[PDB]
Order: sequence, then C-alpha cells, then structure tokens
Amino acid sequence: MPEQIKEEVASGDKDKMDKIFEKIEAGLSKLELGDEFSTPMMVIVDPATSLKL
Amino acid sequence: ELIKFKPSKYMLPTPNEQVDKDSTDVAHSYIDFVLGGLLATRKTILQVNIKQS
Amino acid sequence: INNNLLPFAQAYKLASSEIIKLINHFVLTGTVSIQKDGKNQKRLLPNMYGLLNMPEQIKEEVASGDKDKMDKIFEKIEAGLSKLELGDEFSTPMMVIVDPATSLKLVKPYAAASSCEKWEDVLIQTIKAINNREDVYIETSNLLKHKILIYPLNSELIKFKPSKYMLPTPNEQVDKDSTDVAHSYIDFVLGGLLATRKTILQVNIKQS
Amino acid sequence: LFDENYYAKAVANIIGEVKDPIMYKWFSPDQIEDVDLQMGYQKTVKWDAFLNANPTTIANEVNTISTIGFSSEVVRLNYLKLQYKFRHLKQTSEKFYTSDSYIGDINNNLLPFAQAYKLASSEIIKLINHFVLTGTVSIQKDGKNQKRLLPNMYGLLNMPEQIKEEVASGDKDKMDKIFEKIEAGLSKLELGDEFSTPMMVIVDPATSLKLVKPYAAASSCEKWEDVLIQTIKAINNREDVYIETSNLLKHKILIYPLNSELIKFKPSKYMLPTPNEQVDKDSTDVAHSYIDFVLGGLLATRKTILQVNIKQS
Amino acid sequence: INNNLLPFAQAYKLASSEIIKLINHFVLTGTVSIQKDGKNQKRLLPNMYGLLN
Amino acid sequence: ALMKNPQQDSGLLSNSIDFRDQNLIFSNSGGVCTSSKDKIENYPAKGYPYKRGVKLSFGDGTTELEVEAGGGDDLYGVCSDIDEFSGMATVIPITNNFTGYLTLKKDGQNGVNPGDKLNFNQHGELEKVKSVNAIALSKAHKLTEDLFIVLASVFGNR
Amino acid sequence: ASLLDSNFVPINFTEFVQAISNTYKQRRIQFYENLKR
Amino acid sequence: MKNPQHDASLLSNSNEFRDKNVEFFASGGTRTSKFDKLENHPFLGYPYKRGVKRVIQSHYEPHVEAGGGEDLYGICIDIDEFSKTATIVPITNNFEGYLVAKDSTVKVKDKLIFNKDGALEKVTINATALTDAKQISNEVYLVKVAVFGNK
Amino acid sequence: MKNPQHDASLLSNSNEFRDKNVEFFASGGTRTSKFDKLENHPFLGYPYKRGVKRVIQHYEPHVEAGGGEDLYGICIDIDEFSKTATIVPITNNFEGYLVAKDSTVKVKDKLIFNKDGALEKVATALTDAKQISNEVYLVKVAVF
Repeated sequence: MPEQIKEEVASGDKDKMDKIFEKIEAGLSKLELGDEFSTPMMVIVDPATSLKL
Repeated sequence: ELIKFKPSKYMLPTPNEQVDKDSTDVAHSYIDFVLGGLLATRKTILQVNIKQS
Repeated sequence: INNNLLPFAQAYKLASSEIIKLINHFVLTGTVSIQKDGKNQKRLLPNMYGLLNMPEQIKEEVASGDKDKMDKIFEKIEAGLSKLELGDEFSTPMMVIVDPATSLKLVKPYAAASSCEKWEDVLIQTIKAINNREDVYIETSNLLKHKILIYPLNSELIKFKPSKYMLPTPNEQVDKDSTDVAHSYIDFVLGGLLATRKTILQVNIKQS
Repeated sequence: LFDENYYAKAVANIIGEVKDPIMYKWFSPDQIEDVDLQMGYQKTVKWDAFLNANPTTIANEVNTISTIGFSSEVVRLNYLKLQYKFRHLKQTSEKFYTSDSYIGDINNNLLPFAQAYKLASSEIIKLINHFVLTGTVSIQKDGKNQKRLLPNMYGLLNMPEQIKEEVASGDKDKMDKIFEKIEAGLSKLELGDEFSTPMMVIVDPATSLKLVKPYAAASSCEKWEDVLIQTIKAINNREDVYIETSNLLKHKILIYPLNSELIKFKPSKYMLPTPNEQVDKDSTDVAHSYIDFVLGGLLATRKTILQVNIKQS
Repeated sequence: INNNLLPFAQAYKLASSEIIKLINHFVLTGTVSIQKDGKNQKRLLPNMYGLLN
Repeated sequence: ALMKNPQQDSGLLSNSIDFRDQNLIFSNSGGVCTSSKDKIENYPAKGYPYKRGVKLSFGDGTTELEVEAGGGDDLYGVCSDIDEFSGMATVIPITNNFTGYLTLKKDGQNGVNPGDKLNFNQHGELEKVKSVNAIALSKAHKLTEDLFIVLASVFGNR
Repeated sequence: ASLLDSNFVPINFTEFVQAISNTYKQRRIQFYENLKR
Repeated sequence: MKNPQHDASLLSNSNEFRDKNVEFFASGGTRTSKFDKLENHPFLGYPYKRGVKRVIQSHYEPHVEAGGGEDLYGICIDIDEFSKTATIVPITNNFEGYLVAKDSTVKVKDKLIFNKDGALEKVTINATALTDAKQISNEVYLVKVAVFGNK
Repeated sequence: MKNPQHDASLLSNSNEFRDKNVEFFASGGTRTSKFDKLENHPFLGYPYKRGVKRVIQHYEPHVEAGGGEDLYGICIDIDEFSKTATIVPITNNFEGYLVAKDSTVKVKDKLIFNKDGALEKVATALTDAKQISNEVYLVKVAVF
C-alpha cells in the first residue's frame, strides 16, 4: 500500500533486536491515527521475528 | 474507518457452468474468482523490513 | 457498449432485419452482394434468378444523351410494351417498379408543357392499352438504379414458389464457452422464381 | 417576493408583451421536448448491425461461417449558457425622467427597466432564432467573427452528413436548373419507413419570388410552386407540404420532414431569456441587469435534410 | 468536482475545522504559521504568548 | 501537467489531520490573497495556458479571438483557472495586480529566491530576470519532474 | 405554477424562474393549438 | 454630437439585429465589468470616444481635452452635454470598445497609439485593433480596440 | 480508440444494408469458426488490428505492436479497462480487416507485417486498402 510508513532495519543490524525495536518505535511515532486512535491494533510477524521476540 | 475491505461477493472460488467433454474419460472444469477491493487511509500502516544482505 | 455486446433478443432482431433486407435485395435483383458497387457477388447455382436477371425477357436501353428526355424514355417503353408477348393471359393487372429519380421525373407534367395530365397518367394509359384496360400499379424501390421494370401480376405467367424456410430461422446450435460471450446461427433459403419467356420488360437508362 | 423585488414584479407584468419566437413555425408540436439542464450534455445510445461478408453456403462439412457485426453509437448534445448585461434607470429615479409623452432620457438613451428588459429579450430571442436556423452565433451581416461554440452544436443549415446541393453562379437565375438540383437532392434523400410525414421547405425571398412564375411556351395554369409541391408529395406519400419564407436565409433552400423520429429539438427549459437575481446598484440613477439563456439541443438522423445553396459569384 | 466547488455548509465546516486546528496550534505554541518548517510566521502583538513561548 | 486536476484517480484516502503545507497542489486555482474588487474576464482557450501568462491570438476572421500561452511585448494577462467542458480560460488583466502560484521555467529554478525579479517568457512561464513588474515571494516547488510552481506577485508594467 | 394564474403568489426567485419556464411552455402549447396550417 | 436630436416625419425601419451596434451614439463599451473605474470630469471641445488628457491651469479646476502621447490620461466613453461633463476610464483600467481612428489604414492585428488629437493611429503602444476601420459618416472612422495601457 | 463512433454528432441512418462493415469498430473476423484459438495477453500501446510480438523482461511478458521475425500473432480485440488484448496465434489462419501501411496495397498482393504491425507489400490482400481516418487504412487480408 503506497503512502504508508516504511522502515528498514540495516543488514548488519538484522540480529539486533534493540535496533529492530528502535526502528519499530520510530515507525510507531511516525504513525498518524488521527481521532480514531482508540482502536485495537494488529501486528503480523515472520517466524524469525516471533522467535526473536 | 481507517482500513476497509470491500471484496466482491464472488471473490472466493466459484465453479463455472461450462464443462469440456470428449469421447475419452478426461473432462475439464473451470473456476472463477475475483481480486481487488482493499482501501486504506494514508500513513496508517507501519511496514518494517529487515534487510538480509 | 464499450465491447459492442447486446442481449440475445436484440442481437437476433437486428440480424433478422439485416437478413430480411438482403433477402429482399436478392429477390429484386437476382444477385447476392453487400457492396453498393455490385461487385464481389456470391456465386450462385444455375436456375436461380430474380425479376431483373431473368433470361429471355425484353430489355430496352435509353441512351446517355437521352437520360433527361422522358419522350425518348417513353418511346423505348412503348417499344418494349409492343415487344411484350402475354399470349392469351393479357387481361391481367400489371405492376411497374421504378427508382425515386424515375418517379420524380414521372410526376412532372406531360409535355410546350401540357396541363391536366402527367407522364404517370400517360404511362398508365399506355400500359392499359396492352393489358386491356386492367389495373396498373406503380411502386418505388431504392434498390433499383435507373431501371424501370414492368410485369403482369398473373400466376399463370410469373410465379414465386419459395421455400417455407426462406425467412430467417434460428439454429439449435449455440456455441458456449467459459466466458460471457456466446454465438448463434440463423439460416435462410434462397431461390424459387419462375417466369414465362418474354413477359418481363426492363428499361435501363444509361449514364456514361 | 413581489413586495420586496420591484424588478421581478416588472418582469412578471411585462413578460406577456414579448412575442413568441418564429422558430416554432419550423417544427411540429411533437418535434419539440424540453430538457432540465442549464449547461452540460445529454447522451443517447443507438445500436446498429451490419453484415461482415457474403453468407456461407451449408454444404458438406462447414464450421467457418460468416459473421454479423454489431455497433453502438453515442450521440452527445451540448447545452451552453450565455448572458447579456443591459443598463436602465433606477426605480426610484423614474419620476425625475417621467416626461408627458414618455419615461426616460432621450439624450442619454436611458430607459425604464420594463422597456429595457422587453427590448433586450426581443433581441436575444432574435439571436436565438438565428442560431437555431443557421447553426452559428454572430452579430455581423458578413457572418464573420463567430463565437467559438462547443462541438455537437449544430443548426438546420450546418448539420453534417446531410444532402447538400449547389447551383452554379451562371444558373443563379435559372429556375429549371434550381429545380433540377432540388430533384437531385430529393432523390438522394433517404426517409426509410418514416416517409408518411409532412414536409417543410424554407426559402429566401428571391426563391419565393421565383416560385410564382409559370412552369416551363410555359404552363398556363400550374406554377413552379405547384410542381415542387407535387414532387415533394411524390416522396412523402402525398402528405402535407408547408412552404415558409425567412429573411435570415440568403440564396438557400432547406427541405426537411416534420417527424420527431428523424429530427427532434430537445432545448433546455431555460433556453429562452430569463432575468438574473443580481442587480448592479450605485449612488447614481443608472443600474445594470443580467439576462441568461441557453443554446443547443438539435438532433437529426443522417441523410434527412436537403440544403440547396445558389452561388451568387 | 472538476472545479472544486462545494455547498456553503460543507465549505464552512471544512474552513472552521482548519481554523480551529490553527487556533489550537497557536494556543499550544505561541506562533501562527502554515508551514511545517515553522517559518514565515505572522507577526503578532506584544503581550500575546502561548504555553511554549 | 496538462490538467488542473489529477487526470488519474487515487487508491488512498487523505488523512486530513494536518494543516501545514497543504496548498502546494496544482489544482489550487485562483490567487492566495484575492480582493473582491478584482476585474476578471473569460476567453476562449487555445492549448492549456493554465497558470501562465496569456496573450491575444486572432484567426482569419471567421472566428472570435482567443488567448494562448505567451509573454514579452505581447503579454495581455495571467490565466488563473480553466473550465474544460466549455474550453474557457479565466484571465486577470495585466492592469489588475495579481498574487498567486504561477508556473516557473525549469531552467535555473534553484536560483529563484524571494525578492528575485521575474518576467514572462514566450511560453508564458516565469523566468528570472524588462517590461512587466513581477516579484517572487517564495522558492520553487516541484510538482513533476518538469513542473515547478512559484508564488509571485505581478503589479503591472514597467 | 405559471404566471398566467393570477392566484399564484411566488415565494422566491427559484419559484419565479420556474413560473417563467412554465409560462413559456404554456405559451408555446397555446401557439401550437391556435396555429392552423 | 453623441445624440444629434432632430425631428423626423416618418419612422425608420429597424428590424435587423445585425450590424446595428457600430454607431456614433453607442456609448460605453462592448464588454464592461462592475468593477471598472469611471471618473466624471469637465471637458472642453468634444473628446467623445477619444483619448483625453488632463489640462491644468479666476483660477478653475483642471479639465480634460482631446489628446494623447506622453500626456495621455484616459479614454472618454460617454458625454453629458447639459452638464458639460465627460465620463472617463483611466489609463490604468483596461477598456474594450469602438474608438475614433485617424483614417482607414488601421486593420486587424495593428498596434495603435493615441495621437495629439486623441485618435488611434498605427505605430510606446496603447491599443490593439480588433476590427477594421469603419466609416460611420464622412471622415469619422470607428475601430474596435482593447486598450491595455502603455506598452 | 477501438470505437470511434462514441464521439458522434448525429444519429446514423440504418435503412441501408450495404457498405456498412468496413469500419474501425468492426472487431473480430469476417468469418470465424468454433475451433479457433484465442489468447488474452496484457498489452502496451495500441496494437488493435495490428500484428503483435511478445516482449520478455519482474513481470510476465507483454504483447506490443510489431512484425518481422518477432511476429507472434494478430490482435483482433482489446479490452481497455483490463488493458488486455485478444490474439490469434500465427499458427492459426484469420480473415478480417487489418491496418495497412498505405493505400498502395491492392488485390492479389502478398503482404508482410512491418515494425508497427501494419501490412505492406513485399498474408494475401483479398481487397483494396480503404481509407477510414486521415492516416488509417484497412484492408481485408486472409492470413495463413
């Protein structure tokens, strides 16, 4: 989907969960939910990310 | 209000009336399906991609 | 509209109308073609003729220099009528078919110019002279072109025995596929005009 | 509303004095229908069929049959909105200009609102009639400096795909040649199954004068007009033929049937002049008013109008 | 749509929403501007301050 | 580009959550700061003179005059809006001052800064400097790879 | 709703314009009725 | 005069709606806007449908008279003989209408300048001719122009 | 586009039944059989009534106007909304009106598809090339 928030974790930081979380936090801050912020959220992750979590 | 899915009522697979029949025992059948129908507001999706280089 | 697709009913109606027009053209002219030039005609079997190409009839030609001389046209018509041979069935109504230009020329006053009489009246009187004061009918057809056709409406001289399936008839075969487009077929039968020799007079006006 | 708007009351009182347009005489009552659209377009869809090739003879094994093709044509009629502005005297200032014989200023050409609106509406109706007749909008006798209109906006004289005949300059005074050209056009006319309908012929004063000469020694009783009427009857199946003379036409003859199936006028319901609510006011005795009107909406079938032009070179 | 013309009610509602957004921004920050960079500020009168300035 | 409104449609819904930097679209017709006492004319349109300087163009004489993109010693006005259905161009005469976003020539657009004098070229595009008083009030904004717009104020002839 | 009816009292300019259009249509109908070709 | 008042004995046939606007009595402009500036000024001579210059000197207020060039001030579009006044559109306001031309040499697409007599003559530039010069009467030529200022 | 009659100014007269098929909107073929192979392919450009060639680039290969050795088939119909084209493979015969390079093409003339997919004289021209638009010529050709 175009015009959405896209973040990229560097190749050398693929094993750094702290760096991944920093990128996720930056994207979350860049999110704009407007007045409809009070709503449930859904996150979909790959098996590798689930293992790292 | 932010993300909506308005799919066709025929999106899921549906058999077709046309069936190919010959003098042999092999027949052919057709299945139709519809694609498309996702709407989302701008800057409401966070996509974090981890480079594997 | 974008794909030029119609329901079966409307498509069949339009196709039937077109086929009926083609059938009428074939009946009148003795030829089958879709070109205004009259070329690329479909090759037909022998003993298949129309009112304009029937053999052993009377053919008269008006010269190009006399294309606008109704006196010369009527002289040729009278010569053809004299050459007509109706035998013992002369006492019968007659039918004439003309093009719109010929009709417009006919509705002119008879000629210094005269009054209380027209070229159509003169033609009717001349035809009555040979048909024994019987009815004379006049029709206008755009299919003709500088042609005048005269023939009696007698079943003992000219007879139309067409097939009972001459008019368009749908076919049981309907082509179907996995898409939304289907196909249908329409059949029609041509042929069946009989005429005795030297009973149809056709006069052609030359242009070149 | 009339208590607060004097101009609306004056328009309502004076609207009855405006004469009917002369274009009504050129169409049958069933040939005119109003459409509710101030500015825009209307779309009509027609279906057609054709034969691609010669028919296929059914003999032996055959499955490659000639096809019949179909087509869909869309006709779009454009409707345009135009406006005029005119000056008049203020309502409260009339008493200072009410002369014994008239009301207004002769020296400055200032008129009361009612008279000014009546004259402006008459002029606009004349312009609308000219546009309906000729297909062009212009204020010059030369016909140049025409207003650039939208496509698919045509009149009875400039409608494309119609029969056009030309009479040479050397034969401009030869009624026989003119009638020969008319005969050629009538023969080329294609009315189809709608032939049983009245016909309308519009001529200029020159043709009207020429039509009364005896037909040609010339015929003692019948005239060229009678011969033309008989010729048109031959093609319309002996129906009524109405002959009209218009000063707008010049060396041109227009023949067309009065059938709604072949030719139809679908003008906007606001085509005729209509006052605007906005009135320009100032500290002086002069005010300004606006009149709106709508143009467009003539539909016709191909090869149903005969236009004969007699060149005056 | 082709000329971006709206009914008076909808136009007034949208304009009022934009003006209220600007008023909230001014109340919070002490400055009036229509740029994300914060430049091209409108000069205001003395003794006119926000919570941030 | 060749249309005031985006010719293609969109697959997304506008957020409509911020109020800053939302007037940069090409469809922003008219002036940013307009007076009710402004004289506005309309003319037949030849080409797409939208957001450009317009000059009078005539024909053989059969049709009325029209306006086409241009400038220099033949400049007549500035086009601010276009009705496509009627093919009409809204013109503000050069005798009436205008302030708004106008097309800038894609040649040295980076050098254009507030306070830089501008003039209309032969194609109706503003270019950095003759006979017309125009002053840039902002910097060039890129809408397409060849489309740049600049806020300018034109206040008559020199 | 036409200007021919004296009892018709318009309320606003939209009603006035509608009455004018109805009056024009009725005038055309009356002219066609009165016309004798 | 703008409106020569003369009594007649028979009515003049006036039914054609074309070629009826090009006349000396037609004041104002072909196209006019509500936001056009008009100024009333005392005049000397008859500067009607001509370029007017402001002449400043018992001392009296400045008046306007036929003229042009570097002294050009406006265009006279209407005149009131009783009050001896003239309505003037200033040079800063664009005007479209029929004005007095020096001769018939003016044609379409011609750039025109107001001469010392307030008449438009072929080539600073002041107007662009829209139509050809038309002789209303005797040596009076009227040409449709669209005034835009001074170059 | 495919149907140039949508931008029409007046209704057409349907009384005549001759000289009515040679038009740009007459899709398909003059003679068609049930056992005919038709393939739908994404297209780029305007390959309507023109010879098409496959171009392989990541997306699937796309058909575009062309001829010569690259000639893959002939496009007989186009769906604009889906941006798809119906193509008869070159291994199947086809009879219909196709775009010609110019009006020099005459009857009994063998033709070759050019770079633009138009037929030009050295696949037999059955009829003469007839002008439709200012730069559009259609010719009935039996391709085999």
